[PDB]
Amino acid sequence: KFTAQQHVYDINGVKVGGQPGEYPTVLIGSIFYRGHKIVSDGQKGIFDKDAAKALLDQEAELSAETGNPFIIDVLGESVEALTKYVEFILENTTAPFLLDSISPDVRVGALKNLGKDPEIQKRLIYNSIEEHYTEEELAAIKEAGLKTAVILAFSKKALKPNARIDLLQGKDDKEGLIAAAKRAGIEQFLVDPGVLDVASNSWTTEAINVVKEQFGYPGGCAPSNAVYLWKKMRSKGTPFFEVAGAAVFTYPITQGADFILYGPMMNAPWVYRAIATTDAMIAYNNKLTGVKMGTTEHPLLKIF
Amino acid sequence: KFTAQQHVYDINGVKVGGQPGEYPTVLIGSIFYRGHKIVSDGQKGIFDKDAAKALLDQEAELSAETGNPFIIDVLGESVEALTKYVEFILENTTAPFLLDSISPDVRVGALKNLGKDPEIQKRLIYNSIEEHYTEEELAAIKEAGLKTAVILAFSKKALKPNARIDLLQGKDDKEGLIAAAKRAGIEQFLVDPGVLDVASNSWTTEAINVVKEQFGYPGGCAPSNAVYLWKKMRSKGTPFFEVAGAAVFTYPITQGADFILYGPMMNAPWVYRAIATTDAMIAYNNKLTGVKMGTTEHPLLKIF
Repeated sequence: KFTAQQHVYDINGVKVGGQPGEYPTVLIGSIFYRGHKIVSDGQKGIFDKDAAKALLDQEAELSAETGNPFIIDVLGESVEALTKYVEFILENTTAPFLLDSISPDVRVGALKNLGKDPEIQKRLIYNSIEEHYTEEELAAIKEAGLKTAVILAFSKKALKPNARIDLLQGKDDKEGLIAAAKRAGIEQFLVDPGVLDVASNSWTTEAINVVKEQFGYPGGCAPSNAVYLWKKMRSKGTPFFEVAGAAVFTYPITQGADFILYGPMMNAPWVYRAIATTDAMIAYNNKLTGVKMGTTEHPLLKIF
Repeated sequence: KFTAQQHVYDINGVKVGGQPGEYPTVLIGSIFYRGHKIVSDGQKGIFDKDAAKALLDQEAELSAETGNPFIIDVLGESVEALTKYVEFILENTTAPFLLDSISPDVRVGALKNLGKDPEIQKRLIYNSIEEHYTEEELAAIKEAGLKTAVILAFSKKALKPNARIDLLQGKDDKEGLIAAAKRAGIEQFLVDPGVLDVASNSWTTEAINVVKEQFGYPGGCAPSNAVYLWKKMRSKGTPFFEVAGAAVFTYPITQGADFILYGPMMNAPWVYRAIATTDAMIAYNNKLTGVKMGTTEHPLLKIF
């Protein structure tokens, strides 16, 4: 049980945050990522709309089965592509989504195309406010009127948990990522300390714990890239890769994390089954921790 | 970290116990369980010696790969069968093993046959000293000269974690399970607070934390029965059963448990890979806490 009063955000119906066992883990699947084979042209954003819709429908079905809510991680390598992906996701699901690119220019360009739209303001989460933020980026976010952002403490200048908290809260001549987000008009902070590698997921989790202990902001992480780069375990195939990934993805949840970016949406069928299991065991503990479930839509009441 | 100095037992080379991240999880796989296809007659103990050897060799190979030590859970439905099983296990592996049965009289009868053999004293762990222990059971343990036992610190009328203090130490006119074990000459106590169903695994792990925090006895549990009665998951097949099992089996390790009885040995290939992943992340946290690894044979140093 965390020291600080926890912030619980309602992002277009999706509850995220709170004390362990209060709300089920929010699961965030990636679509149109680099090498996603349903995309025929990643520069123009041409993709199989039926295959994309099938992934979105599968997410809704799995969510209804376990009670784990979902936010879609929408990735793009170009302004043209990411704009079209966001348009598709707006029309083909009711779920919130991350506006995601490794390129800040792509995120900013795509956000500019979407203008001032109350549906964008309710559903679009900026991924992310990170160390390389510019005033142009913060101005673009404020102009769009966004209220929720992922705050990413992934930095190879900030390896240890307390160094990642320094990046978040600020230190010396740096305002920090939370202060930067607030200047852009962000009022809701989904804190992702970043995952450097599989073993250091415990450090990521320690950073999540400090965030919930001190600030009460929802904490999560994105360990998929780290798991996929684990050649030794990936080499073993099914089901050895999936159980290893499950151990990595569930670990932060066992230590009280609120959300997981689990990687490609195609992995949702086994990810939901593992995360729902961990959620059910955590919620069963609620009497011992003094926590009350905030919803009846919870794995503990659904998966057995 | 736990306040009490942690008991670390050396059972024929297998280290069990210690502070979180100090020693890898000890994995206890079941053989000759009810319905095990390598047994054709559970009353006479007619079993596939080639298949039994292959499972033991697989366990040795997986242990060598990850660094997770193993103890064999040897189950029998008759005195004749369990005696033959133990004779086979003594000859065909070097691992310690649990003398295990649903029926106390099967365990008692098996000990009479095996006798006060120095190898039995060093490798046989009694499973288990439980609420309903009899004087003839304690006499059989003492006459066999056993030194290590599983203490099933479970009462179907003491479900709160704190109540394990009462079960172990005793209360009112009831002798504690530790006192009972010590009367039978037991010097080393592996505490299993017991598992009712998958969800209650969180109460089992809270009980393990209480025992380690206050007494420092190695703590573990046996969640396999609860998972195998989860027909909604088991009938889904691969990889859904494996990742669900992985979530259940890894959870106690994430809260500082020392051993897991993971059920049928046939599951060892995916259990070792999942548990080793959790062990690695926990040990990497040692770099922040200053807890030192008690061995270089650890998943953190092996699986990447």
